[PDB]
Amino acid sequence: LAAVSVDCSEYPKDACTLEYRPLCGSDNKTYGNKCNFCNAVVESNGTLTLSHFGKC
Repeated sequence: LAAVSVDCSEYPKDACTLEYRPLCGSDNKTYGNKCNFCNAVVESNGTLTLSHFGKC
């Protein structure tokens, strides 16, 4: 059932990516890059999980 996830076990990071990669968290949280998402994960005590890739 779409069991994937991006690396976010090194945040918060003092940088970001220029590339564009839309993600969709389990909370229906759509992000632009794994950078923003990662920040969301760490921000969410690292409880936030990636539901899938690309815009929700």
